[PDB]
Amino acid sequence: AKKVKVITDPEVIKVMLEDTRRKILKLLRNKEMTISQLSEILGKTPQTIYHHIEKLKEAGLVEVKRTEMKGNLVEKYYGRTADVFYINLYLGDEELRYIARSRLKTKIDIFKRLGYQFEENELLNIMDRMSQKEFDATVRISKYIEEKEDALKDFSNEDIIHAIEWLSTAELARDEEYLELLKRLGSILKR
Amino acid sequence: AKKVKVITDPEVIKVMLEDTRRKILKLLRNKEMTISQLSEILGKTPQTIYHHIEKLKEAGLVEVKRTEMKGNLVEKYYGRTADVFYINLYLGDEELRYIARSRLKTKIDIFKRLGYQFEENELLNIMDRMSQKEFDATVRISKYIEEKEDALKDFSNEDIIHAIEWLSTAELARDEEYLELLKRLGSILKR
Repeated sequence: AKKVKVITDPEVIKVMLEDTRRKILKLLRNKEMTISQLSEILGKTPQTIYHHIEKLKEAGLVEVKRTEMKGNLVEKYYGRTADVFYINLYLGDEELRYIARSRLKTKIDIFKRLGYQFEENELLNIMDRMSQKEFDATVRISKYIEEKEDALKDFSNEDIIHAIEWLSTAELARDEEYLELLKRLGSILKR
Repeated sequence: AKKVKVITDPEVIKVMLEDTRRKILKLLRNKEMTISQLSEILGKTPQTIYHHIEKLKEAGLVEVKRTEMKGNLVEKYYGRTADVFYINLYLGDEELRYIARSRLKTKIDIFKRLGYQFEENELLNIMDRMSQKEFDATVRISKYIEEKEDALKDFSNEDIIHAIEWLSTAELARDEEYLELLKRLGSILKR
């Protein structure tokens, strides 16, 4: 809706994950901005930002909120189409699966690079299985939220987000498999 | 250091938690900015932002990175003193404890307000006990990070943050009490 949105379209998700588009989206939570504004904040040139915004626009993640004539240039003000986005990273898309596998592996680089000794295979498998469940659960409780927005009219987004965490964590605390995955992780990620 | 910092000074922490100061800090991760810039983004007037910056400055959370003469006004550019801050919310300070109790209670409002039926006491106690451990653990693995920054020279902060999550989660997966708290939460936060 407006406070919360769960994206399951793989294509759009793939668009959202772009490092910079994520940043644009993050910043847009403050207020609707122009390409010029984003650009001065993000450290990216207007041309580059103009394109990112186009992808975001088509992914339906942002829309023109109004168009202002700022001097000799008419700029469009962009806003997010929902205060918060939740993505289904494990909704059967192969490429999304590898993207997730990649992100998780990066982390695994960090581990070993921090003096963490382990068998990267059992480990990645656990990261993934745990993360798959964390995403499905967060997708689960936020779905319910999308339909209970009127009821939240009196709360900020930072708190809604944190609320979804708990609920999500409670959802997880009820999966025997999850607790097993959790423990293995305990055993695995030495130090 | 520069990539990561664990704050345990209660006073400064209390300063960081101010809704707007958090936002200023969040935004400063992008680039060092002036009071004028923050103000145009945050939707707060320059006078109000000038003061927040003062608290942040004295809390050592931000410093003047350089001073630029922008026309008829000489502005200071502010930067965070560390890419990421980690706070010890449960470091024995009474007021910090209640602050935490408050935040958690807000969430509990959300729950019941979302059709979640339960005994707010056993619940808050669990939120707190779980959260106390989550903070101590994140404080624990990030401490080690503060001392391993050279090794991370090749990683972004979003990934470091996510790395600390796992490690932190693994730390948690090894506390029998935590797993018990986790389960209770599962039982408690119905739906």
